[PDB]
Amino acid sequence: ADNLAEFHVQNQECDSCHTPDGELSNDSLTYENTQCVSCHGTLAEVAETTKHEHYNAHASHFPGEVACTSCHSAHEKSMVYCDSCHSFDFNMPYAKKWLRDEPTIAELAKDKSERQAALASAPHDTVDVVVVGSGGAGFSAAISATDSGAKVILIEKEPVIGGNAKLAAGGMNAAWTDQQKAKKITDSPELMFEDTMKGGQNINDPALVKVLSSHSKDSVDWMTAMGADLTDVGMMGGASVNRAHRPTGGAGVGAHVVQVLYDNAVKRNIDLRMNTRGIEVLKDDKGTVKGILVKGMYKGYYWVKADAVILATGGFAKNNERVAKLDPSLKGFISTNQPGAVGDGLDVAENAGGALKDMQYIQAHPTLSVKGGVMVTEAVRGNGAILVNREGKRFVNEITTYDKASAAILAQTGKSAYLIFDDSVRKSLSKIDKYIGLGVAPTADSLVKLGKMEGIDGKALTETVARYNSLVSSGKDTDFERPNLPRALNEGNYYAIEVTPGVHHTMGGVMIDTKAEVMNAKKQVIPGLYGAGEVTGGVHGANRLGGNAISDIITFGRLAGEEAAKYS
Ligand SMILES: Cc1cc2nc3c(=O)[nH]c(=O)nc-3n(C[C@H](O)[C@@H](O)[C@@H](O)COP(=O)(O)OP(=O)(O)OC[C@H]3O[C@@H](n4cnc5c(N)ncnc54)[C@H](O)[C@@H]3O)c2cc1C
Ligand code: HEM
Ligand code: HEM
Ligand code: HEM
Ligand code: HEM
Ligand SMILES: O=C(O)/C=C/C(=O)O
Ligand code: NA
Repeated sequence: ADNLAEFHVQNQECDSCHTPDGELSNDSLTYENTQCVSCHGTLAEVAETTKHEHYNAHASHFPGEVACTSCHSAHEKSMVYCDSCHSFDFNMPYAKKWLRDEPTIAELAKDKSERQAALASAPHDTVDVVVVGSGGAGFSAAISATDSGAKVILIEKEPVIGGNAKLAAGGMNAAWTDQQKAKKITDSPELMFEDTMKGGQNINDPALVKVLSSHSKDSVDWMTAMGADLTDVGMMGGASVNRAHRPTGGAGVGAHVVQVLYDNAVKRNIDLRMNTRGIEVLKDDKGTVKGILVKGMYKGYYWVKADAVILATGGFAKNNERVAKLDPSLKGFISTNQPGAVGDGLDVAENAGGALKDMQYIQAHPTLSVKGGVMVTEAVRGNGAILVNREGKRFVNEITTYDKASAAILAQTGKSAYLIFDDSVRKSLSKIDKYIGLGVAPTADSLVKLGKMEGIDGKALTETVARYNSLVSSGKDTDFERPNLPRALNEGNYYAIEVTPGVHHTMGGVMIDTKAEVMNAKKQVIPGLYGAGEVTGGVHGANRLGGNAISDIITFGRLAGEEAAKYS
């Protein structure tokens, strides 16, 4: 067979997969995926038949209920979504190589000729608020709005939910929480505010950072009441005390939070539409929002009439062409992001009259695995790992800022360095087991042997670890001044992870005020238009701190949803 439908129709009728009239049920292909499940079982049941020792196409870290048509199309060959970050050995039937080629918003001007017909028709739906983007900010705002009494529609252009939020690991920053108090930490919303401004080089909009620190415990309490586990509190760079919240034992904060928000949206019956891209905010004759034109992958262009639109589309760190224009030093780098984090949400905000700010500030994460091509959390350093170069020595404060850590790593022999840790660090952060499972953390029972495997000077590494361990025991790093030294590297075996920088987060974006209202260049509010999460600029200034983006999306998403509901 040349394609999946053709293979099944050898022994089955069209209506084994299609509705009685033959029309696609909707852009999520809800009915059609229920039929695949009907015969093959759920994703978990299919996963029992495709087991590999350390990976499985049908059992991954993605949260929510991943549709089969996310990877299996029927009438044409299709792509494995995992290939957008990994290169596992797969043999999916009727596959084609991963290639993302999505027209820009500007390029969709070519469809003028179908857009006008859509716009001339009656609205397909009439609701109170449309939320664009199913990352942390967008689910947070959809739930908030709905909880406040508004009818919402939540769209996602991708076939799967979660954006980049689902990939987060290190934590959700908050201060003065009950979770901190249980671990015996002393903190406050004023120290979180202070750490943040200093980390953002004082470019941050102070009124936005105040909302960030003052709503942070609240956001943590909100998530926990919805079912989240945020009781592990670790340390991340540039924080004066531990404040990075995550699930028990140090699992990834990201996939967990997005799974909780999806489960909660599903319980409120929120209208969630996959493969549906927001294209153009529609305004009436006095410039206030009246709706949005969307492009459904399977059903074409239609418009939704609504009083408010909340853009929660994330950043543009996957778009290296746009990144390179703004920061030529990052051209050619690999990204840590999902394939659709390209900035089209910014283009929608601009066409509507919204202004942008801080666009030149782009953050590179210092430690991508050279071997796996994926981020390795800064929490591995926060829980005690050191960085060593090929000569077997320390060369930087490992919990310094992302900008300084990336430059120091790049300055080393080979433009990369190695994370080095033991079983005491490994056991303190369960996320480390995921790196071991990926195959990217070689191990040996002595540093001499470990350096010999990885090409690190073995006897100098042995001396380096002995010297760091005596600094830990003393309480002060006089070589690099790392201010937190939580454990000696001396229990069980040793591990090394080869690491190097990659493009990660865009701190600039659309201009919002403290109610998350989008403004134009004259600082005038555009009525009915909201912005929340990494699509906005002004929260993180010139350098975001680890853990502060998950705090930002929950807080600002929640608030945009409440204000849109009230505006109405
Ligand atoms: C690998 C990784 C790990 C991270 N770890 C952490 C952490 O531990 N702590 C932390 O503080 N930060 C962390 N960050 C940053 C953090 O995850 C975020 O900045 C991201 O979660 C922001 O969430 P968001 O909701 O604003 O956007 P996203 O979660 O990216 O979601 C936005 C969504 O909008 C959808 N969309 C975009 N444009 C449109 C359009 N036109 N039409 C329809 N849908 C649209 C996108 O496809 C996407 O799904 C991490 C980021 C990455 C990549
Ligand atoms: C779009 C929906 C579906 C998806 C994604 C899907 C997935 C697949 C795939 C990947 C294969 C292997 C093809 C090959 O080996 O070349 C397959 C085969 C098969 N499918 Fe489907 N399927 C779908 C719908 C259905 C439905 C509705 C039925 C039953 C009426 C069905 C029953 C089968 C059977 C019987 C086989 C052959 C092997 C077996 O005995 O399980 N599938 N399917
Ligand atoms: C001869 C039998 C079939 C006919 C005439 C038929 C008809 C169609 C048509 C006309 C479309 C596009 C409609 C639109 O764009 O609005 C479509 C798409 C689709 N069909 Fe079929 N279909 C058949 C068999 C199947 C089978 C066997 C499956 C699953 C195994 C299936 C699953 C789908 C899905 C999932 C889509 C969405 C697009 C895609 O994945 O290709 N159909 N079908
Ligand atoms: C419940 C939903 C799904 C169904 C029913 C389905 C169906 C199937 C079937 C019947 C096979 C053939 C393997 C076998 O059992 O011999 C298969 C293989 C495969 N599917 Fe799916 N699939 C689903 C979802 C997905 C998703 C969401 C992805 C990607 C994220 C995906 C990617 C693959 C890959 C890569 C293979 C080949 C596996 C390997 O070489 O290990 N599938 N699928
Ligand atoms: C259904 C699709 C995917 C599958 C089956 C898959 C599979 C895996 C596997 C086997 C690992 C090793 C640890 C573990 O067992 O969980 C892993 C880790 C990882 N993957 Fe994926 N992957 C998928 C898609 C993606 C995509 C598209 C991205 C980036 C957007 C990504 C980012 C990562 C990261 C950052 C890690 C490191 C450990 C962590 O943060 O948990 N994965 N993945
Ligand atoms: O887990 C990490 O390394 C990333 C955290 C962040 O970007 O806030
Ligand atoms: Na931003």
